Amino acid sequence: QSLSRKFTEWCYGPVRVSLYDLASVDSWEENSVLEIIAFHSRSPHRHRMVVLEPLNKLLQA
Amino acid sequence: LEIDRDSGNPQPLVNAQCTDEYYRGHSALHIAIEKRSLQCVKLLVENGANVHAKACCFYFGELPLSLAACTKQWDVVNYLLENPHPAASLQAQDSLGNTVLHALVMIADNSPENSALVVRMYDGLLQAGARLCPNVQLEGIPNLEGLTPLKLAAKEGKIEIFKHILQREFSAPCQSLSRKFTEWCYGPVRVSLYDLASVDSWEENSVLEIIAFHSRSPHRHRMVVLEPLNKLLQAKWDRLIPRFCFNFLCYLVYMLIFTAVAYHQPALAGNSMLLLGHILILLGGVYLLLGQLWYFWRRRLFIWISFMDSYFEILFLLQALLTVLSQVLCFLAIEWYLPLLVSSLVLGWLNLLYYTRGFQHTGIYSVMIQKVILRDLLRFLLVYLVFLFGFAVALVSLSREPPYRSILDASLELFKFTIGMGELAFQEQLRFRGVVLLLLLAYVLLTYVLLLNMLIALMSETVNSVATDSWSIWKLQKAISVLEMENGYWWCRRKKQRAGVMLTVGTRPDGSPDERWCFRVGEM
Amino acid sequence: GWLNLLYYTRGFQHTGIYSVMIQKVILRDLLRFLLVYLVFLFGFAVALVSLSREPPYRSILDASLELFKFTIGMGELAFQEQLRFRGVVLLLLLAYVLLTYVLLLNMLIALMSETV
Repeated sequence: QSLSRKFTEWCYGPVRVSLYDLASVDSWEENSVLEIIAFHSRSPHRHRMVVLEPLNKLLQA
Repeated sequence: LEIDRDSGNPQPLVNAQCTDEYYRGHSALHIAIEKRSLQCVKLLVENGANVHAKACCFYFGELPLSLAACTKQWDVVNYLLENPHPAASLQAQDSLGNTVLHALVMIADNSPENSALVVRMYDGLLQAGARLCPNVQLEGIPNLEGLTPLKLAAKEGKIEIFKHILQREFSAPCQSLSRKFTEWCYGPVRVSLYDLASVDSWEENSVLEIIAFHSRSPHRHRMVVLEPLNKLLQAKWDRLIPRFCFNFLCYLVYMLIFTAVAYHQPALAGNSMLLLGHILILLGGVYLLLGQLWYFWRRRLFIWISFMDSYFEILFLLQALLTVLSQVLCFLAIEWYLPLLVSSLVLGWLNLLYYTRGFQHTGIYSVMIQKVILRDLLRFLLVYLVFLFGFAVALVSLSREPPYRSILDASLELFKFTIGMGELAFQEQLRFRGVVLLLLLAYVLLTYVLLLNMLIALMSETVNSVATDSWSIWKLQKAISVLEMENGYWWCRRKKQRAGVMLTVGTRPDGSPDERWCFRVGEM
Repeated sequence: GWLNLLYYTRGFQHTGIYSVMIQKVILRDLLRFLLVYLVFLFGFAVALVSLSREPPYRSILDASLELFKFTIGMGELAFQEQLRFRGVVLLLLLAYVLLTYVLLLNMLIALMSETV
């Protein structure tokens, strides 16, 4: 099931210093998850979704 | 392991140092602990692996013992205690100087789950070393900046464990030699004695003296709310008032004088008392400016993020300097003096309301308000200003061919719409009248929606309310004052204030330690 | 006497409740407020009078009025180079305006929170 990879890994930490797989989220290649949610997405409330961690880390960066 | 052992190598593979910036010099031993493997760790030790190291991370663990603590495993710490045979002396400190305890406190978080376990292990390690050392000072070892682990708690803005470390219960077997900072006697319900040691408020820099100034803080407003503090505080206050209200009164008098000196000042009793007036002003002025000056000195020019609490200090200073400057240019007979003077006046009074700090309890809300409200109002005022400026140049430009002309003037005619003395009159005079009036109408609408926005905004801010957090905000607001009036005037009205504050002598000769010196609480 | 009358609301209507609870907290807070307002306005009064001390904007009471009318919004704020320190005078009363504003705001929210 780690071939599916679950979009996660971990190493070199007492508490979970983790690696994330930015694949369809890669923000350049074609239209990213970000690029979707940003514009194309219709939404009752999109304001929530960018609050997700693997995003806002990237974003702030 | 037996293989590397058999190699008889100069440095076994445990002497390996992990690379910098992530875990610097971190042992495979440290890695083992990180992996939470008891057995193989016990073996590494049995392999002759060593304690003293540098691991860097964000869990500093320079004493692997401390690493274990961070991982929250007793078995392993007791294993250090036993294994191989020796222990890791807690008395040992790291490059930061931070002892294991200090470390615990460092990592001590808000999260009351994690916080709780940390407490458990903290007291546990306390009694451990106290049962094993058994006699030496486990606490009181200066950190990098010299700090008791408690002091360290303060500066680091630690909270829950501060509560714990403050109010403790140890007692048996010898754990009452640690004393847990508590006792009890002569009550149906717990009439208790407290040990004010590093909290003593005079000796060196007390826990109070730390939290007051030196402490950086997300929120310090909480910490003074702790019982063994605020009892002391309130006491000190009761103790301290008459001097306070006196000082107040003096100030007030001074203002009266200042005022009269201004008002009865002509376009230039009698000339005698006139010169008296000016001189008296000069005396007050020099006094204050001195006072507040060495106040800053005493702060070593400490970077004031305390602005929120400290603005009054500044206002005094600024006032003072303006006053004396005024009289300077009085004697020198400079053109502009009375403007500076009266500025110092108006400001002076406005400064007064400082002494509300003590008298009334709605002062609390006045301040909490003062904080958030001033922040939000600044943010607001900038934008207001800017676009009004835009409209200013607009109107002036269209007017540029009676006179509605002067930019400043135009901006006034436009400002008076926000205090509602404004105009809005239409006249075909201008010949683009249509657009001009249309424009300022846009202005009106716009500044309105703006004020509305602000009003609601800050309204929401206090809608979400921590309530008695404000109460506490007031409490410490008062505390700073008390700690300041703690010592005299190095404006040298009275330069030396005594260290005359102190605590009751302790009644406790438990075991080999024969005494303490402490404080009294009650009931509950 | 008339102002006394509304006592007999005590009985008739049930929103009298909120009128009173209000009456309690609101009066307390408003007093606390009114003192401070008063005091610093007084400060500004002597300021303006002093700078005016060389038509007549002179009488202290009068000056304080011309300054009070800014809180019910009939106030002035007019600039004139007449005074010759005009710059600072107007600058000053402007400070006044700003200040009394932030004050009322403070109060408004304060008691608002109280009933929140």
